[PDB]
Amino acid sequence: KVTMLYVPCTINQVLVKAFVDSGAQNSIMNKRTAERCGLMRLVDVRMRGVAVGVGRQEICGRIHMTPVNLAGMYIPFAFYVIEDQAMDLIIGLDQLKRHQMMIDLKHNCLTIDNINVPFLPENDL
Amino acid sequence: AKVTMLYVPCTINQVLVKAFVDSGAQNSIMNKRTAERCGLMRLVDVRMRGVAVGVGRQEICGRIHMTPVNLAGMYIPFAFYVIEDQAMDLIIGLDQLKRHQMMIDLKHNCLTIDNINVPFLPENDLPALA
Repeated sequence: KVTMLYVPCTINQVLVKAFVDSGAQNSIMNKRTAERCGLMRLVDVRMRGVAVGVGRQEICGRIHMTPVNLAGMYIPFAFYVIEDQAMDLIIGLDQLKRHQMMIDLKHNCLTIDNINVPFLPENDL
Repeated sequence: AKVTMLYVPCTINQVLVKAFVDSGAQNSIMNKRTAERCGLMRLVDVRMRGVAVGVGRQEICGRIHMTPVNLAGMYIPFAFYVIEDQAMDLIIGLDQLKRHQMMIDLKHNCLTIDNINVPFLPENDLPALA
């Protein structure tokens, strides 16, 4: 078995191990990490309360923009916040395309422009 | 906006198939219909039927330990599970993305393996290739 794709980044200087998933239409951060980072009233509540997706999972709202630090590179980031999502942050196919990112597995990093951000080892779950 | 999801075309035993490129999927998986369509049932080892390794309720028809897949004009050895009713013909997971040291280049919209880039299929190509 292989280690899934995780990358380290600070969000308002709060380190998050983001899970990079090219099979996700949307980028998403759970409420617990949204609480830890400090972004709980930047939310644009347009999908809360009666979330029309018929699940248990409630959508807190939508952070339109907050800066993310990938090894010194600062990027405008956008994503959804959900209450009972088990992972800190999802880097969706949206952000992966918008910032024209490259999932490199021969060199094993997420390459953005000239900034290579290695993937985390197995000892880091 | 909702972005196009990532698919590449390829062939297994002369037969044309489109493959979903999922960096969050730990396993490569092919539906029963496709392997039947590609003549791969005889290769399906049925010793591991009824197991589940994933998140979901996963119940496989078996595992294909090696089949040649012509991706990027190169013959590339794949291994994947076979599961009867899966919406998607073929999923390229993180096992094979890593096994063949692939590159998912969303700047120039292509899948790079060796010196060859397969461009991701355009949105209007997805729901017509079988």
